[PDB]
Amino acid sequence: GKSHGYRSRTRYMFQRDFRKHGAVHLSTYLKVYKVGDIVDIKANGSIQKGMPHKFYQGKTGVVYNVTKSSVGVIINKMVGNRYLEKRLNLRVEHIKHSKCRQEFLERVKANAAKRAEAKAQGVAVQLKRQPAQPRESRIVSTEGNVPQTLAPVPYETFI
Amino acid sequence: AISKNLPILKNHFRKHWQERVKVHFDQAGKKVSRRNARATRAAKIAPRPLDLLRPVVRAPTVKYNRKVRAGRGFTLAEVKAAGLTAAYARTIGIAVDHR
Amino acid sequence: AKSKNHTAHNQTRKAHRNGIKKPKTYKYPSLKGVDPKFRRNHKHALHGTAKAL
Amino acid sequence: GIDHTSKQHKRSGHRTAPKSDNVYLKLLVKLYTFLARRTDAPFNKVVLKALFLSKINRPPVSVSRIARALKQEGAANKTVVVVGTVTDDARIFEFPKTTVAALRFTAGARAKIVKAGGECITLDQLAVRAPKGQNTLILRGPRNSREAVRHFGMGPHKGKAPRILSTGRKFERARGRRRSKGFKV
Amino acid sequence: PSRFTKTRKHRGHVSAGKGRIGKHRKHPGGRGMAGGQHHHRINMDKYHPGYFGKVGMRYFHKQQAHFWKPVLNLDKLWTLIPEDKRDQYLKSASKETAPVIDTLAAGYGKILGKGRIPNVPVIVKARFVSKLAEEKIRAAGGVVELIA
RNA sequence: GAAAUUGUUGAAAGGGAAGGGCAUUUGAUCAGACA
RNA sequence: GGAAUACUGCCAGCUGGGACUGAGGACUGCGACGUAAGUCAAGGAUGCUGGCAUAAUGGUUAUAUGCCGCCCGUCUUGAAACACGGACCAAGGAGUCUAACGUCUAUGCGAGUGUUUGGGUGUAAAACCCAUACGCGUAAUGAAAGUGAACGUAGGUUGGGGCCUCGCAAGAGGUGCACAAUCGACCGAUCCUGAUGUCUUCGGAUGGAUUUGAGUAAGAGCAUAGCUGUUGGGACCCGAAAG
RNA sequence: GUCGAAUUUGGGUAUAGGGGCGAAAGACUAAUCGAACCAUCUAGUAGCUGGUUCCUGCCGAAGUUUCCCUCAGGAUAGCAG
RNA sequence: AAAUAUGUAAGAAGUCCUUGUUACUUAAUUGAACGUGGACAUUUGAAUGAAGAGCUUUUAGUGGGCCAUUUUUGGUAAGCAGAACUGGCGAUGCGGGAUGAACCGAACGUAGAGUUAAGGUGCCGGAAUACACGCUCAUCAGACACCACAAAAGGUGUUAG
RNA sequence: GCCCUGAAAAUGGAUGGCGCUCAAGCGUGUUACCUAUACUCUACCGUCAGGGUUGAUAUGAUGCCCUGACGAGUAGGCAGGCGUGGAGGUCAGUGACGAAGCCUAGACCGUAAGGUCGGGUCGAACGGCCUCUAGUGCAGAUCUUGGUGGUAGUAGCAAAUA
RNA sequence: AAGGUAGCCAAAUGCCUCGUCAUCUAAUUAGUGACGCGCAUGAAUGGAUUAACGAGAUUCCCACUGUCCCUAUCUACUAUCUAGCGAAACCACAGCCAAGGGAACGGGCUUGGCAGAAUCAGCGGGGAAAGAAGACCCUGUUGAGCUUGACUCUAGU
RNA sequence: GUGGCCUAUCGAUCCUUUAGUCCCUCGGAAUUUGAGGCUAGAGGUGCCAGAAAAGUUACCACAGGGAUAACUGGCUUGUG
RNA sequence: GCGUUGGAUUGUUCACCCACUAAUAGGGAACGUGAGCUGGGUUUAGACCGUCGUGAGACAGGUUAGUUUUACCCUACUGAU
Ligand SMILES: [Cl-]
Ligand SMILES: [Cl-]
Ligand SMILES: [Cl-]
Ligand SMILES: [Cl-]
Ligand SMILES: [Cl-]
Ligand SMILES: [Cl-]
Ligand SMILES: [Cl-]
Ligand SMILES: [Cl-]
Ligand SMILES: [Mg+2]
Ligand SMILES: [Mg+2]
Ligand SMILES: [Mg+2]
Ligand SMILES: [Mg+2]
Ligand SMILES: [Mg+2]
Ligand SMILES: [Mg+2]
Ligand SMILES: [Mg+2]
Ligand SMILES: [Mg+2]
Ligand SMILES: [Mg+2]
Ligand SMILES: [Mg+2]
Ligand SMILES: [Mg+2]
Ligand SMILES: [Mg+2]
Ligand SMILES: [Mg+2]
Ligand SMILES: [Mg+2]
Ligand SMILES: [Mg+2]
Ligand SMILES: [Mg+2]
Ligand SMILES: [Mg+2]
Ligand SMILES: [Mg+2]
Ligand SMILES: [Mg+2]
Ligand SMILES: [Mg+2]
Ligand SMILES: [Mg+2]
Ligand SMILES: [Mg+2]
Ligand SMILES: [Mg+2]
Ligand SMILES: [Mg+2]
Ligand SMILES: [Mg+2]
Ligand SMILES: [Mg+2]
Ligand SMILES: [Mg+2]
Ligand SMILES: [Mg+2]
Ligand SMILES: [Mg+2]
Ligand SMILES: [Mg+2]
Ligand SMILES: [Mg+2]
Ligand SMILES: [Mg+2]
Ligand SMILES: [Mg+2]
Ligand SMILES: [Mg+2]
Ligand SMILES: [Mg+2]
Ligand SMILES: [Mg+2]
Ligand SMILES: [Mg+2]
Ligand SMILES: [Mg+2]
Ligand SMILES: [Mg+2]
Ligand SMILES: [Mg+2]
Ligand SMILES: [Mg+2]
Ligand SMILES: [Mg+2]
Ligand SMILES: [Mg+2]
Ligand SMILES: [Mg+2]
Ligand SMILES: [Mg+2]
Ligand SMILES: [Mg+2]
Ligand SMILES: [Mg+2]
Ligand SMILES: [Mg+2]
Ligand SMILES: [Mg+2]
Ligand SMILES: [Mg+2]
Ligand SMILES: [Mg+2]
Ligand SMILES: [Mg+2]
Ligand SMILES: [Mg+2]
Ligand SMILES: [Mg+2]
Ligand SMILES: [Mg+2]
Ligand SMILES: [Mg+2]
Ligand SMILES: [Mg+2]
Repeated sequence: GKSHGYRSRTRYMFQRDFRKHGAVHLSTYLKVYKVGDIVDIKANGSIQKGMPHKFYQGKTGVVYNVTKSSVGVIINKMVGNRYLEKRLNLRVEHIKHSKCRQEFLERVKANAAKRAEAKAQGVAVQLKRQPAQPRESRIVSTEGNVPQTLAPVPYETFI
Repeated sequence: AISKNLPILKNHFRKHWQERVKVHFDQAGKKVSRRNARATRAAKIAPRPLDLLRPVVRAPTVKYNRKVRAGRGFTLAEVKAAGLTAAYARTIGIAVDHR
Repeated sequence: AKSKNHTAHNQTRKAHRNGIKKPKTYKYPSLKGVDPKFRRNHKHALHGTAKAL
Repeated sequence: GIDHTSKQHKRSGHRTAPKSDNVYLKLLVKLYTFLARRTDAPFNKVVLKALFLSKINRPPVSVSRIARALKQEGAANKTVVVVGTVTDDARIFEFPKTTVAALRFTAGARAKIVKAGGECITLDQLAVRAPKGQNTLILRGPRNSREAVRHFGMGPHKGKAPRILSTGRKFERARGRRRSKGFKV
Repeated sequence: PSRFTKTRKHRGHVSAGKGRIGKHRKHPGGRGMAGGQHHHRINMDKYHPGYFGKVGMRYFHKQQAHFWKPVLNLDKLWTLIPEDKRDQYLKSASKETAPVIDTLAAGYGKILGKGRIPNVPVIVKARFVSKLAEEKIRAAGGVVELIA
């Protein structure tokens, strides 16, 4: 019959990296997680306790609870035609801080600095990002760069 | 035959209930006949009040013992204390209860 | 007689008629599953600051 | 052909007129339709829409609720407006001297307001006194205290009231409600 | 009335609203509460938890009159006094002239204390009373008399 | 004294069915305004 | 060395022929042309003229011609089917009523509500009037013995229509019902703590607990009527082999 | 085929429905027999076949999930008003 | 170690400063959580769109499906059996493929005028027996997707390389 | 590349047919032209949405009016209407000087369910509007009862000597 | 428990099988006589053999013949026509083909062939002709007859 | 450290029985046996969301099914 | 284009022999053809044997006996007005 065990189809997902087996480095256990931090989930195959289910591999959530060796993460899961909130009790070895927003905090700091320096001098602070714009006009010189003519090559075998 | 969120029903109609349906179409008719019966009885019986005198008794049970109502009849001791016999009282319009 | 066993055809189209709705977010979320010792002390911290204010 | 992003010929889903055939209620709707069109006062639009509500959407407002609202800071001399029925409440022993405008007053509610020195007026009298809702206070009754609401959303771990006829020991307290009988919800 | 039913609208539509495929048969699924544990289990486990099984202990020949005891809260206590006399007693809060309330005569068994009563002495006669209800009556200067 | 069905008389069409839709010709028949 | 032309593009350049359409019905607008009066192609057609005034136009009907058109109803992934019922016509012919209920809506009264079991009365199965009860609601929670809902402006926080103050406005401040999320308090159950006192085993004050309830926290219900839905009944109509 | 006999036949009489009768075919028991006919229970039940009667307007599907002696059926979620 | 699909973030429920509560935590007012008070407005934190957003009750029918492109399992194969994504038929007429449930175009209130789609313009049949450069002669030529079939191997037939 | 050999099936036969050979065939390029319930503009009907208008003295504020967009549909849902038997109210309604019914390739109104009129036949009752009520609408069910066809002046009306 | 004895046989009992040999014929899956490791013969579930008898099942021979080579002719009564009398089955609408596509075998649809009133006697190609809600097969939480240490009972004893 | 390094190794109602609390009830009032409740386990349903169940019909029956087999026809051509 | 046979055994299609012959080729037409026939076979109910089953009964094993209905209609065809 069919098999739908807890760790089914996880042959490669939970493997260690090549030449990266063994004990976990100490910086994993020294990081500090607080309620409200954004973390991403990546199960470590050598730690069988506090291991997330395979569905949450590669998912990002928000910490809501902090315990002795584990944290609680909030995950929104799409079930049917709606999203339901899932609460996971995961050990710290299976998570890490998310860099998707640490850079955003830098832009928040930079916006305030540019907002303040323009507060006394210039109107229209212009603190909004823009997408890539079409290129402006330019002049290309041929001094030492005379164009060289190219032609299609004939067919050859060279086997 | 169970569907949706509905209360459980207990309708007792698994017998030949349609053979024993009693509709009181004659409710108005019986009221007229009862009034006719009381009128004919009063004119026939005597100038007496058409009903016997009843005593006052305490209702039983802790739920109703706070009220008094009309009982069956006066006791033998109550009748004797009033100054007449039970045999004579029954013929004069007084209900007598011996128990 | 035999019949079809399983298919997910037309299921996504049904889900997009009224569904695919993100959850509504609330401030002051539920404290269910939070450490009981933290909640026990957090209750006393709120009582004290209410008296002060 | 047009690729439609939404349903066509869709009604607004809000009542534009009362469902009742009360001739006197229609007169009030006609009065406040005129006012809402030619006053640009937010009060008149609220009152007009409230006249379209059904019975369950207009819960009764007791006099005790009126007295509590008058205890608000700066609301002692405001006119209480209830689009519905004002009922009596004997649990309170002191009542202010306010003015109350409502569609209907019960016998107890009207007597209690008048005995305290106040007055009970209709909605058309309110319009003459306050055409733009000056110094008014709108009070609405509680909708979720209705008996039907407690059965809505029934299901596991929802904590709702089951739809049952007879309540007692032998009525839906067995397996499914306690751990000693199979499981608990 | 029959002229407002959907039967009049279904005239000339073959299936009369019951569908062509499923049809309207006699008793698909059984009669009454049939299949409550086999093919109607889901609709019974939800919407009706606790239906199957027995819980308590039996009571042979139960009489409901033994358990008659209507409850009255203190916030409704003054309603038992007629309205024409409430005003004088409220404004004449004093001893030696405390109104007497016979709760049993009004059809109640036990006095419960939920609301707040005026600070007026009242004599309350009842069969049963809760501990909190008695305290609030005495705090206003009243007394509780036990009757039977 | 209805229909199915039938007789007579009158009109019309008909080269292996008949019946129908849009448009106009031909025949028959008919209402409206003469302000 | 100097032009022309082709190709591509622009013109708030000019101008001829043909077809379809005329919606609206006092005035109001925006412009143009003029010193001005006024005029105009400027928020939708007017002017001039002829024939006929009846079967002439048109309607109806039969027929002809051009093109198109397979037999309806039904089950079905799929019917014109070599799938089933139907020769023709008239009349009859299939979701009804009842008991108990869910949602919604209308009406009366409202912490109450229900006159019609019965009584009174009558122009007599109608209409009119009425006592006491009873039903439901106003208290819940436990298997039960039982106990029984305010620390506080009937709590705090966040969002809230409307109203109030100021302001030309925008906005700011104040108050914030209903409703939504959350933290507390109160009542019952469960597990603990066990005060003053005692028929020395009774009594259970006080203070708690990732526990539990269809609760409290200025009541909302009762009655009647209607569509729709549910169950028992012959139960939308007709149909077994049987017992 | 048989034709003096285990022969053919009239009338009388006996055996009645889970019973009869059978030189035995499940044959016969009033054109009815691997359980007669008649009335009633009875409008017996049917997840199965057929049918289900006026017009216009607006919106508009599903053959997929879990459970069921569930596989021509229901409950449940979804889609629809 | 791709491509395509896939999680989160792009602010007022935010950032910054100062200091209030606690029985939790720390050697320690240390930290954690929740707050008081002050400052920062909508180029207030990318793009485009938004027949308005949010929410609740109740109930119908359905729970036999099938087809096409791409991915793909069993099978020699099948108009065979079974899955994945999307679009369709069923529930749908209309123009085209002679004819056809699914292909192409395009989806439909009643009319008038104009322009087109896919497909076509010798005649049937509305529209060039149009223009231009080549190729092909078959005693079983050929003629338009889905589609209604043809192969290996050959020819001093003819054409170009 | 094109053509040919390789290349055999049963009724007569199908580039759709005729037919077509510097094509009306094959590959490719450039223009003109034909026509869908699609697109553009206009009218009309309906639906939905956003608005204007109570002022008396002239009738519908569920009225009237302005603006924009939209229109496929089985199973199924909802809404507005048409028709039938009977009931309360009203039109002091119609009628032996002809009610009801029936016939009528005669007329008018409505998108439709239907409504109205004329003519013929006929002989005693019947209708509009506001409401109440249901044994209220048929093309089918090898439907029920009754009536009637094509088949068809057909099969046939020939054992038992006349 | 005993291992088929006396007998009998490709037998109405033998799968292989049209078994092998002999006989019968020009030619024999037939018939008969033998042979027997007999799938799976056998002794009152009776074995073997039997004169007579049989509308019983088979093979051959003689006579006989229209069974046939190979058909022909004659009689009566029909059919046929007339006078009188006068039904039924069946019927969605109907009735010419070829190919195509289509629910994969068309009277209708598409493209072609074609196509002239009204009819009589024959005829069995077609109308997937008519006669019956398939008796075969499967499905249904539909039956009945019969059987048995199926489940549960019961008269009797 | 709240069993086996991780991914499988298992079971409702009714009834019986055990453990706990020695608590609640037997409804005219009490004591002692007995019985019934409260909380947590065990006895098992493997068709494992869990009816208690042997055949035969060639004497056969009914409701249906081309959702499904025994002929043609169609697709396919391994095999021939 | 024109022909492709007569027989023994078998219900047989198939197969195998005898013989003649110029030759005794292979196939289709709803595995052509039952309102054209025939009914030997298969495939209802009777009966027998062998093997199997406790039994009722089973056997694509053998054996014997077992109802073959209707054309007058349309078209097609053959002739005839
Ligand atoms: Cl599908
Ligand atoms: Cl409707
Ligand atoms: Cl024509
Ligand atoms: Cl308790
Ligand atoms: Cl008898
Ligand atoms: Cl009409
Ligand atoms: Cl002839
Ligand atoms: Cl057997
Ligand atoms: Mg419909
Ligand atoms: Mg039907
Ligand atoms: Mg159904
Ligand atoms: Mg007559
Ligand atoms: Mg006639
Ligand atoms: Mg004309
Ligand atoms: Mg045609
Ligand atoms: Mg089929
Ligand atoms: Mg059809
Ligand atoms: Mg059928
Ligand atoms: Mg028929
Ligand atoms: Mg009728
Ligand atoms: Mg019956
Ligand atoms: Mg039985
Ligand atoms: Mg005899
Ligand atoms: Mg037999
Ligand atoms: Mg019936
Ligand atoms: Mg639509
Ligand atoms: Mg089961
Ligand atoms: Mg079916
Ligand atoms: Mg089905
Ligand atoms: Mg269907
Ligand atoms: Mg084609
Ligand atoms: Mg042309
Ligand atoms: Mg070309
Ligand atoms: Mg539509
Ligand atoms: Mg008349
Ligand atoms: Mg006529
Ligand atoms: Mg007369
Ligand atoms: Mg009827
Ligand atoms: Mg009829
Ligand atoms: Mg019909
Ligand atoms: Mg019939
Ligand atoms: Mg004849
Ligand atoms: Mg004869
Ligand atoms: Mg004779
Ligand atoms: Mg022999
Ligand atoms: Mg032998
Ligand atoms: Mg022996
Ligand atoms: Mg043909
Ligand atoms: Mg036919
Ligand atoms: Mg033709
Ligand atoms: Mg059948
Ligand atoms: Mg049958
Ligand atoms: Mg089943
Ligand atoms: Mg049985
Ligand atoms: Mg170990
Ligand atoms: Mg472990
Ligand atoms: Mg007792
Ligand atoms: Mg199961
Ligand atoms: Mg099939
Ligand atoms: Mg081969
Ligand atoms: Mg054949
Ligand atoms: Mg035959
Ligand atoms: Mg034949
Ligand atoms: Mg035979
Ligand atoms: Mg037999």
